[PDB]
Amino acid sequence: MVTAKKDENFSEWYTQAIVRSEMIEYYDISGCYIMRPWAFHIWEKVQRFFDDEIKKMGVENSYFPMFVSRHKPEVAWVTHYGDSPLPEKIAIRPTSETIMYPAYAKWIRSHRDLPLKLNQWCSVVRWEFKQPTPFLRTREFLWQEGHTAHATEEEAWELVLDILELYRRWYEECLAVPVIKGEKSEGEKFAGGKKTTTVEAFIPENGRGIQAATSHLLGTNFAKMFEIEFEDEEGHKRLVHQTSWGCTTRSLGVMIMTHGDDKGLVIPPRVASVQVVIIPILFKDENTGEILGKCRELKTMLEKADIRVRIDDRSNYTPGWKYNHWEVKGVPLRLELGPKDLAKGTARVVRRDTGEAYQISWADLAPKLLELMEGIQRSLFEKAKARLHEGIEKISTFDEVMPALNRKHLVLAPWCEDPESEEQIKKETQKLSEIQAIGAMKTLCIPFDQPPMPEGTKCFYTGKPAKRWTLWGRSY
Amino acid sequence: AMVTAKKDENFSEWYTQAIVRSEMIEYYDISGCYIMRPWAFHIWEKVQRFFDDEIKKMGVENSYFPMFVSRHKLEKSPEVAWVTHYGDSPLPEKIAIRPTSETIMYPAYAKWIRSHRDLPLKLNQWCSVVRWEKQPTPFLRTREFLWQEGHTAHATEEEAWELVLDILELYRRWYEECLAVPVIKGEKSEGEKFAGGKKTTTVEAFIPENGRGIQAATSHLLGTNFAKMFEIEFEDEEGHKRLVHQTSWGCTTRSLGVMIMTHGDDKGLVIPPRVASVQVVIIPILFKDENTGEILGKCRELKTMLEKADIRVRIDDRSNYTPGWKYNHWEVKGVPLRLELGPKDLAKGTARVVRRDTGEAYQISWADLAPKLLELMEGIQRSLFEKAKARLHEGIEKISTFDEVMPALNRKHLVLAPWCEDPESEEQIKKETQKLSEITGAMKTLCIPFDQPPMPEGTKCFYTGKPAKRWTLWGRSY
Ligand SMILES: Nc1ncnc2c1ncn2[C@@H]1O[C@H](COP(=O)(O)OC(=O)[C@@H]2CCCN2)[C@@H](O)[C@H]1O
Ligand code: PRO
Repeated sequence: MVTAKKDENFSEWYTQAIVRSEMIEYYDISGCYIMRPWAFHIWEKVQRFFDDEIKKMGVENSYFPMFVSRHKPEVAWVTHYGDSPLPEKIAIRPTSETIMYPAYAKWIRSHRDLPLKLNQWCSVVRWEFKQPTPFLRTREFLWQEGHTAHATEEEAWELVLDILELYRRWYEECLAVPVIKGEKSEGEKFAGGKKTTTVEAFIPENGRGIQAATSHLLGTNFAKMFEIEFEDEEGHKRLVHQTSWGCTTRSLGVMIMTHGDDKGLVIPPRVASVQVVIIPILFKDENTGEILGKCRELKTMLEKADIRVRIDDRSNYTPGWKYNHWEVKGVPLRLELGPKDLAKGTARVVRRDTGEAYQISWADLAPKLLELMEGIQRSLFEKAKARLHEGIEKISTFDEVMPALNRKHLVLAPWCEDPESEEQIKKETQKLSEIQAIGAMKTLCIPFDQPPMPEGTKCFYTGKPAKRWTLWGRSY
Repeated sequence: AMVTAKKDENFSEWYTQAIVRSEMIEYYDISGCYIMRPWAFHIWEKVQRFFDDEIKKMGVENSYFPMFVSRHKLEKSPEVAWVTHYGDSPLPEKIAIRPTSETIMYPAYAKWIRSHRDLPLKLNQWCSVVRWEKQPTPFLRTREFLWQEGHTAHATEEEAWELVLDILELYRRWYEECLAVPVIKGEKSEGEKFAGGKKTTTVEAFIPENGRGIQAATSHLLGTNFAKMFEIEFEDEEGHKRLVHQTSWGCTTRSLGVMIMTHGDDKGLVIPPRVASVQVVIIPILFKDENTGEILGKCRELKTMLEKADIRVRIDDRSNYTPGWKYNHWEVKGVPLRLELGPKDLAKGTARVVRRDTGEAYQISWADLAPKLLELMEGIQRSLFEKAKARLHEGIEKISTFDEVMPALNRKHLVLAPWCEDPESEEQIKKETQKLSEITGAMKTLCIPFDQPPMPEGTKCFYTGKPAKRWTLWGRSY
C-alpha cells in the first residue's frame, strides 16, 4: 500500500509506487534497476508499435558492438579478461555515432546508396548520474536510436518530422501522455546538428518539464567530420544530410507520473500486461471448483476477444488484500466474482481510474470490457491534456515569470531567441529562487504551434524585438 | 559483388565472401566483434519472433536485468570482461560485464519466491553478452553476441526437467523447422556441461566441409545447486521449506552462422523461405522504353495478390541498376524465389520464376501465382532440410574400437562410439587425438544422443575397454 500522497510528497510517492507495483527490483550496483515483467511488458508494447511504424518507413534494424578502441576520454575501460590483462584496453562506447559513422562512410559511395536508414534497439550505459531514480536518472536504460543519411536536406527534414510524429503517437496513443512538439533553442540542441526537434511533457506535481524524445536534423557537419561522401548523378562529391532520433525507458517514468494517484499506478490498457484481473471471492479454504471454474470459463471467453487476463487465485490472501495489490499495480479493470455473483449470473467490474463499479451479465462481459477499456484510455488522455493546458501561463513580461514558476506552471513568452539571454535568464531565475529561501528556468521548446505574434512585440526579457513564442520552465 | 571462392575448396574464404558480399557482416577494429547489418538482422528477427511467441505460450515473461555484475555476486572466471577504470581513475570496486545472468537474477529470485504459490517463476531475457575467448568466427564464435537466456524455478525436479525438454524441443524447431538445419538432441558429458548445474541437454549441428560439430543451443537442469548458493527457498503446503528446482536455457546468433554454412553454395546465401524477409523479389525488366509504365503496374498488382496470401514480396523497381545486376544482387543475398516480368511476359498472362536453391525456372499464370509459389516455397524449405539431413547422416561413422577413430576423423567425420563415461577418459581421449592429429585437432564429446542405438551385452568402451554405458557422439568441434 502507498502511504505518501502524490501531491504532498511526490518523490516519496514515486518511489513507493514503482516498488509496491512490482515494476522494478533493486540491485547491488548503484544506479541499476531490474525491470520486472509488469514494466517490461509496457516497453515491449511501445517497442512493437514504434518498430512497426519505422519499418513501414524503410528503416531496418541493426546491431553494432558495444566496444570501441583507443582510436576514439571519460569513458569506461575494460582492461582484463579473467585475471589476464588485455593487449590494449578497450572502452565501452559512449556514443553510437563513433562506431556507425565510419561504417556509413564505407557503405555510401554513390547516390544509388541513399537513403540509408538504420535503427538499433539496445541498452545504454551512462556513468555520471547524480541521484538515481528508476526510469528517470539511471546508470543503464533501454532505448532505440535511429540514424539516417539522405541526398538532400529536405528529405532528411521530412524524415525528422515523420519520426517526431511517431513519438507523439508513442506517447499519446500508447501511453496516453499528451506532448508538445517543438524546436529546441540553440543552447539546448544537439552539439553538432542543425536543428533538434523534441516532444515535451509536463509534470504538474512539481511543475517540471521533461523531454519525452528527440529527433535531430544533423545536417552535414558529421558527414564533413567523418568523410561520409557520395558522388551525385553529375559526378560531383557531396556530403550526406543526416538525422538521428532516440527514445528511452524514461517514457515509462513519464507515464507513471502522469496517471498515478494516491492509491498508486494507473497503467493505460493499451500497454498494461494484464488488462483485467479476475479475483475470486474466496477466503482461506473454500476450495470447490464452483468459483474457480466459472473464473476459468470467463478468462477463456475474454481472451478470445483478445483481452489480457489473469486470475489471482492465491489462497493465502484476502479479497481486500488482492484488491489493494492490483490497485497499486494499476490494472485498469478488476472483475470480482463471488458466491452472490455466481448466484445471479453476473460479475462486478471496477475501473481503476475512477473507481466506478458495474454489474455485468456474463454474456455482456467481453463487449462491455472492450468498451470500458477504450473509455479508460481516452479518459486518461483527456484529463492529462486538460492538466497540461492548465499548467501553461501565457506571459508578456519578466515580472510574470517568478509568480508562474511558483504556481508550478510553465510559461509561454515572446522571445528574441538570442543564446546569451537564455543563460542570463537561467542565472537570474536560479538566484531569485535562492533568495526566496527564507531552481533555474530554461527553454523547453519553441512550439511548432505558434500563436500570432503582433507586430513589434518585445521579448519578455531583453526588450529587443521578439521572434517567436517560447516555452519555459523548471525542468528535469 | 558476387562470390568467387568455392565452398568445397577454401571454406574460410568462401564463408567470409558469402557473409560480406550479402551485406550481412561488416568487419570491425576489435577482434571478435562484428557489425550485424540489416540483412542478417532480418533473419535474427524472424527466429526471435518464433521463439518468443512459443515461450509466451508456455507462460514465460520477458524482463531486463542489468548488464553489470559485482565481484562478490559473480564469485559466490577466465572469460569475464572487467571494467576497472573510468577515465584514468580506477573504480573503487571493479565490476564485470554479463557473461550470463544466473548471478544477476538469482538474488532477485531468492527475494521474490516465498511460497509454493510463487511457482513456477518463468522469466526470459533478450540481450547481448560478452565472453572473451580461441580465434573468432563471425556468428559462430564472437566475443559479444546476441541471445536469449531463460531462467525458471519450480517446486519439483520433474517439472523442471519437463521444462528443460520442452525448451530443447523448441530449439529443435528453431533450427529444423525454421532454419532447415538438422540437429541431434543429447546430454552433455559431465565435463562438457554447464558449470554448477546438474544436467545439460543440447542440440548439436555439423559442418561437413571441415568435419566440425557445433553446439547449436542448450537447456540446463540446474537442479537445486544454485538454489543452495543463493538461498532460493519456498514453503510447501505442509509448511516445510524446500529448495526450488531451476532450469536455464539459451540460444544465440550462432544459429545464423550455421544456417549460412549449411545452405550456402558457390553463388552465396540460400535463405530458407520460413526466415526469409523477402521470399519473392519481383524484377521488372525495362529496356528501350518498351512498356515501362504498364509493366510496373502489373508488378504492383502481383505484389498485392501475393501479399493477400502472406507471401513477403519486394519489388526492385530501383531505376539505377540493370536487371542483370538485380539478379546477381538478390541471388548473393539468397532470396529463395525470383519473379521476372518483362513485356514478353505481360503479353502472355504469365511470369517467369526462378528458385534460388536449384536454379529451376517456371512459367506461371498470374491466376496460379499465389498457390504455386506457396508450393515451391514449401518445397524449397523441405529440400534444404532433407539435403542437409542426408549430409548429416553420411557425416557420422559408428565405430567400436579406438583404431577406427583417426581414419574417421580424417574423412572429416563424427564418430558414434560406445563409451564408459569416465570423466578422466574424456581428457585422455582429447590429448591422444590431438597428438595423433599432428602426425584444434582434438576430438571431444559433442553429445550423448537421446536416440540411443542398441547396446549388445558386453560391449566394451571404445577407449578404456571397461563396459560401455552409452553410445556417445564425438567429433572435432568449434
Ligand atoms: N562465442 C560465442 N559466440 C556465439 N554463440 C555462442 C558463443 N558461446 C556460446 N554460444 C552459444 O550460446 C549458448 C550459450 O550457452 P551456455 O552453455 O554458455 O549456457 C548458459 O550460459 C546458460 C543458458 C542461458 C543462461 N545460462 C550456447 O548454446 C551456444 O549456442
Ligand atoms: O543523444 C541523442 O539525443 C541522440 C539521439 C540519437 C542518438 N543520439
